Amino acid sequence: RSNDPLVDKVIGNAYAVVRAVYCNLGNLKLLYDFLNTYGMVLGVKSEAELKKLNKLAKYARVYG
Amino acid sequence: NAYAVVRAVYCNLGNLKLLYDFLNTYGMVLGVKSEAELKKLNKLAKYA
Amino acid sequence: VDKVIGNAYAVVRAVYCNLGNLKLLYDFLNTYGMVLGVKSEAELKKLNKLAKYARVYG
Amino acid sequence: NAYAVVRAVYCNLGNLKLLYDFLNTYGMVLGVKSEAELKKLNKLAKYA
Amino acid sequence: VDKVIGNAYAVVRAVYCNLGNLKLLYDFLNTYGMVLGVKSEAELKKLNKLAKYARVYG
Amino acid sequence: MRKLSDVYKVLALTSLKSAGFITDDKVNIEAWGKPEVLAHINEGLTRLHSRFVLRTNNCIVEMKEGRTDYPLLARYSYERFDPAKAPYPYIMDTPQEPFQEDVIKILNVYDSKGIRRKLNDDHDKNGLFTPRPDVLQCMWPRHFEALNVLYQAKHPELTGDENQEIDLPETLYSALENWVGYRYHTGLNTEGSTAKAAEYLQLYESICGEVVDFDLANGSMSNTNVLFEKRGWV
Amino acid sequence: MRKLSDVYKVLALTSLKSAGFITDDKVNIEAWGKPEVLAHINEGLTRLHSRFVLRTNNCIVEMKEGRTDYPLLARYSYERFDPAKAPYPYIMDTPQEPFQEDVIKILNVYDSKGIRRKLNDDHDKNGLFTPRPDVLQCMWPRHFEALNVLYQAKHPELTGDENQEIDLPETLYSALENWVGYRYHTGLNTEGSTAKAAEYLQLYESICGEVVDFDLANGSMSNTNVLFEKRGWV
Amino acid sequence: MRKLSDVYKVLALTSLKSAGFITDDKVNIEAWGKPEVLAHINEGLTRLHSRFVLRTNNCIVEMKEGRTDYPLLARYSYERFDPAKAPYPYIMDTPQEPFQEDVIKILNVYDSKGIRRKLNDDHDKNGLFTPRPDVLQCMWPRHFEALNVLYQAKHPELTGDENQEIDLPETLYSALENWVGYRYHTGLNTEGSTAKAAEYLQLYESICGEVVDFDLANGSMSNTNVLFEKRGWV
Amino acid sequence: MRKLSDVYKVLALTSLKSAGFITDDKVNIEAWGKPEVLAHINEGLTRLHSRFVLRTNNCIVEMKEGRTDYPLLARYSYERFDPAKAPYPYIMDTPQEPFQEDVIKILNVYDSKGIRRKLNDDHDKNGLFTPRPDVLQCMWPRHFEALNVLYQAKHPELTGDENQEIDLPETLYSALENWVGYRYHTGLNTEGSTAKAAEYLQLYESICGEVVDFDLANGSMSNTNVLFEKRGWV
Amino acid sequence: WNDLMKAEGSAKPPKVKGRSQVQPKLVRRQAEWRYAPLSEPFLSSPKLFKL
Repeated sequence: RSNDPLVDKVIGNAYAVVRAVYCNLGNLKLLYDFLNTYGMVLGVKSEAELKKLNKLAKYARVYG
Repeated sequence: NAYAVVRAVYCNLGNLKLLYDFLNTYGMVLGVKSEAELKKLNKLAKYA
Repeated sequence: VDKVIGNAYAVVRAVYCNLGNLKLLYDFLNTYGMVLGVKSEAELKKLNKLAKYARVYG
Repeated sequence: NAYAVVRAVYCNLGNLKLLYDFLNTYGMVLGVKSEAELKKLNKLAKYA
Repeated sequence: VDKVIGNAYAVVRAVYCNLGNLKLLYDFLNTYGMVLGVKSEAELKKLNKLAKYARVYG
Repeated sequence: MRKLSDVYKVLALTSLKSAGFITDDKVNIEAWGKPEVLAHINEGLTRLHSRFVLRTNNCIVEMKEGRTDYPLLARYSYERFDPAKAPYPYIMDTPQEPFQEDVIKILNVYDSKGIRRKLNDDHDKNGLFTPRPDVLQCMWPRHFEALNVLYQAKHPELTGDENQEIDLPETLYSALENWVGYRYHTGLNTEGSTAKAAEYLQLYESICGEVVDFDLANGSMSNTNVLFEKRGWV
Repeated sequence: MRKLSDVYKVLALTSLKSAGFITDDKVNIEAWGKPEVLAHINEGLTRLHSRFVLRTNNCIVEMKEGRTDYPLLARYSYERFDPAKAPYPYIMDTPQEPFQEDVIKILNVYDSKGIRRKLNDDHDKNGLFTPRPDVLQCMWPRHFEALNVLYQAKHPELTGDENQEIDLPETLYSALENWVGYRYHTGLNTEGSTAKAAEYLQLYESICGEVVDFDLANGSMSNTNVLFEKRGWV
Repeated sequence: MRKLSDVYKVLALTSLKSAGFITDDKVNIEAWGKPEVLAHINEGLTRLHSRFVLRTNNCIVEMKEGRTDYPLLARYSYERFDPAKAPYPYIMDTPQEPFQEDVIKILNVYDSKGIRRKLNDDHDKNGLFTPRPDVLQCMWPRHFEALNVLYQAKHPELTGDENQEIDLPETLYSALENWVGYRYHTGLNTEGSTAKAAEYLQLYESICGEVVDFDLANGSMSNTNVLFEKRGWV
Repeated sequence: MRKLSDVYKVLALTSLKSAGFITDDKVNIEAWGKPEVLAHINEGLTRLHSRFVLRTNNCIVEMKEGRTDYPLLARYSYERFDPAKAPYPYIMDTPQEPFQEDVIKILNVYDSKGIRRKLNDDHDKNGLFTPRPDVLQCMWPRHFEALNVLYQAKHPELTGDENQEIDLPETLYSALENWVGYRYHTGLNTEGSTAKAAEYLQLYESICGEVVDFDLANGSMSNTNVLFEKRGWV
Repeated sequence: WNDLMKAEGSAKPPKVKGRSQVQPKLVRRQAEWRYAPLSEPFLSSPKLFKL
C-alpha cells in the first residue's frame, strides 16, 4: 500500500526540494497573504502600466 | 492515481524550487516612511 | 506517525493538493513586476528568472 | 465493418488535412463597406 | 469516458459519420472560386491546392 | 563497481598478457586495439547479463491515444527524445537515470491502477502481447494509463570513456576475462592462438557454472504458494 | 537496435579479424568485400529469424473478386505496386511501413468479421489453404472482406546502406558473428580456414542453444485452456 | 522471390568463393562456368522440391475418347502443343501459366462432377491407376469429363535467363548453396576439394533437418477426423 | 594472518619459481611484475571467498526518507562519503572498520525492531527485494529504521601496500598459489607454459575439494528444527 | 452453517479459468440421511398427540 517507490523512481534525488516546500506551506501562505496586502513598492516600466495597478497599491517605482 | 499526482508534482519541480528560493531569498523592500510602522515590521523583513 | 501510503508519498500528495495556492503565488510573482534587494553581485547573479528589477545594497 | 470505416477515413486523409489547414489558415476577405457591420464581424474574421 | 470500441476508433468513426458534411464543404471550396488573404510569400507558398486566387497583405 | 580504466589494466595482466598491443609498462592497452577490446567487453557483459538475471529494471510507459505498438527503444523516451524518428515521447525517465535501450527480456508489467496484465495470452483481453522482444502491443490504450514493465536488462553500452563504471559481480570478473580472451585469441586464425581460445572459452563456462552452482548471481527463487488458498483447500 | 555501419565494425574486431579486407584502422571493412559480408549478414539474419519466432507481423489482404490465389509478394502491395507484374494491388500497407516481402511461415489468419479461418484443413469450407509458403488460396472471396495474416517474418532485406537499422536481440549478436565467420572462413578452401569455419559454426549452435535454454527469444508459450469449458466438463 | 541473377551473386560470395570462374569483381560468375552452376541449381531445387512439399499444383486433364493412358507431359498441353509428338491436346493451361512438365508425385485427383477417384486401387472401378509417375490410366473415359490432379511439383526448369525468378523459401537458401558447393567441389577429384564437398553436403542435411524440425516448409499436417462420424459412433 | 609481503615471497618459491621477474635473491618479485601478481592475488581471493563462506559480515543501512533503492556501495557510507556521487550517506561504519565495498551475496537482513524481513518474496509486504546483487529495494522506509544486512563478503581489495594483512585460512594457501600460477602461466601463450597452467588450475580444484571434503572452511551447517513446534506436532 | 449446507457464499469454491469448481455436498448428504428417520415417528400414527 506504499507508493514511495514511485516517488523514488520519479522524484528520487530531487525530493529535497519537495520536502523543503512541504515544510514551508505555512510560510508560503503567510508570504502570499502579506503579498496581497500590497505593503511594498512595485516596479513598473513606463508611466503607462502605473495606472494598471490594484486599488490597494501603496508604493510604486517607475523605470525607463 | 499515484502516478498522476507524482507526475503533476514532478513537472512543476522547477517552479517549486523557485518559490522556495524566493522565500529563502526574501528581501523585498518595504515602504514605511514612518518609524512607528517600520518598528512594527515582521522579523523576516529586511531592507526598507 | 508512520503513514501507510508511504512517508514520502504523503509529502508529495500534500504538496500536490496545494498546487492551486502555489499557482496563485507564482502568478502574482510573475505578472506584477517585483523589485528586490541584494547584498552583492554574486547574490544578484543568483536571482530567479522572473525577477525583473533589483537593488544592490552595497 | 471496422476495416471499412478505417479505410474510408484513411483514403480521405489528405482532404481532411486540407480542410483542417484551411480552417486554421482562415483568412477570407469579407466585404462590409459599412463600419457597423464590420464591427459586428466574428472574432476569427481577419482581413476586410 | 473510456470507450469499449477503443478510444481512437471512436474518434475515427465519429469523423467517418461526418464525411458527408465534410464532402459538402470540400465541394463548396472546390467549385466556387475562392480568394484568400496572406501575410507573406512563405505563407502564400503554404496554400492549399484548391486556392486559385490570393491577396498578399504586405 | 570497477571502472573501464581498471578493466583495461586487469585485462592486460591476466587474459591479454601475450597480446601485441600491451604497452611497455605492461599495465595498459595501446590506443590501437582499445576499440577491439571495448567491442569484446560490451559483448562479454551482454552474454553474462543474458544467462543470469543480473540487472532487473523497470521503465514506465505512458499511454498515447491512437498508438498500440509501443517499442521500448531510447528514441521514444523523454530525456533522449529524437524528433526525427519519434512523433511523440511516451516512456518516462529522470535525467539522472535516462533510458539506456537495454531490454533483453520483458518479464512482468503492471498498470497505473495496480492490475497485473498477462503477457502473450491469446485468449486474454487485458493482455499485452510483445510482437518482438523490445516491443509491446497493448490492444486498449485506456485513459490515464501507464505500465511499469519489469524486464531483464543488459549493462548500459560502454561508449569508450575510461571513467564509465561497470556493474558486474566481483565473482564474475574471472569469467569476463575468459571471454575477452576467447574473442581475441580466436580471430588470429593461427593454430597456437585458436587452441588457446577454446581453453579460455571453456573456462568461461566452468566459471559460469560455479556461479550458478553456488547461487552467487541470485538464480534460485522461492515464493509463497498463494495459489493454494485461491483454489479452495481450506 | 544497431546499424549496419556498427555491425561492420563489430564484425571487423571479433569474427573477421584476420580477414584480408580489414582496413588499416582495423575498425572497418574495405569496400571490396562489403558485398560479401552483406550477403552473409542477410543470410545470417534469415536463419536466426527462422528458428526463433523473433518477428511476428500481420499484413491485411483485401479480397478482389475473381482472384482466389493470393501470393503475399511485394509486387501486389499498395505502396510498392508493380503494374508490369501485378494486375491490381490487394495487400494494404502504410507509407511508413510498406510490405517488405518477408513471409517465412503463415501462422494464423483472421477475417474482416472476426471469424478465424483454419489453415490447410481438407474438410473445412471457410479454410484458407496455402499451396506454397508465400501464397494463400481462399476458395470464396466474399464481398467486403480482408485477412489479417499473422505470420513469422524475417528481417527486411539489407540493401547495403550503412544507415539501415538491424532488428536483433542484443543477446543474439554473438551468434550472428559466429555465422558470418563460418560463411567467410569456409569459402577459402584452405585447411587452416576450413577447420576454423567448423568451430565458428558449432559455436553458432551453442549460442543458439543457450538462447533457447533461457527463453531469451520468447520461445516458451503458455495459454489458457479454453478447450476445457467447451467440451462440457462443468 | 529472388532472381537467377541474384542467385549467381550470392553463390559467388558464400559457397563458390574459392572457385576459379569467380570474376575479378568477386560479385559474379564467369560466362564459362555458368552452364555448370545452372545445371547444379536445377538439380538443387529438384531435390529440395522432392523431400518437402513446397509446390502443390493442379492441372486439369480433359478426357479424349479412345485414350485411356494420359501422360502428363508438356507436349500434350494446349499452349505447348507439339503436333509432331502428340495427336491431340488434352491438358488445359492458360497462356500466363502454361504446363511446365513439373510433376514429381501425383497426390489426389478429383473429377468434373466432384467425385474423388482413388489412386492405385486394384479392386476399385472408378480408380485412376498410374503405371508410371508422370502418367495416368483412367479405365473409363466418360463423356464431358476432366480431372483436377493435385500433384507435388518441382520448380520450373531454369533455362539460363538471368531474369527468371526462383520460388524458394528464404530459410532454405542456406541449403541450396550447400548443395551447389557439394556438386561443384566433388567433381574436381582432388583430396582437398573432395573433403570440402562432404562438409557442404552434410551441412545440406543439417539445414534440411532444421527446416523440418521447425515446420518452416509446412510438413506437419492436421485434419478433421471425418472418419469418426461415418463408421457410426454416435 | 599473513602479509602481502610474505605472500610475495612464498609465491616466488613455490608457484612462480621459473618466472622471469624473480629477483636474484630468489626470495622476492621484481618491481615490474608486482602489479601483475597483485592483480592475480586479488582475483584469487575473490574466487576463494565466493565458493566457500569465508567472511560473513553485516553492515547496517539507515533509512533515508524518499529513498527506496539502497545500493550497498562505499560512496554512500559515512566514513567514505563521496559528495560528488552520493547525495547523503546512509550506511554506518566506524573509523576502524570502514565499509570496503565487499558484498558478494546478501544472505539475511534484520531490522531495528528485530523483525526479519524476507528476501525476493513477490507476495510479501515487509520484503526487501534486491534488483541487483549489491543493491536493496525496501518498499516502505519507515521512521527510525535500520537494516543489519548479513552478507557473504570478499577480502578487502589489496591496493598494493606490502603491509596489508591477508585473511585466508592457512589450509587454503596451497590453493591461492595454484591459482596465481594458473593465471600467470596461461597468459604466455606458449605450449610449455599453457600445459603447466592446466595442471596448476586443476590442482586448485583438488585442494578446493579437499577443503570441502573435510569441513575446513565451515561449509557444513546444522540447525535446530524450530519449524517442528510451529506447525503443530505436539 | 447454511452456507456450508448448500456450498455457497463462504464455502463457494473460487472459479478460475481452466480448473474446476465442483464441491461435493457432504454436509447436505449427511443432513438428508437424517431428515427422514427423525420425521417418520410424527407421521406414523393417525393421531399425533396421545394424552
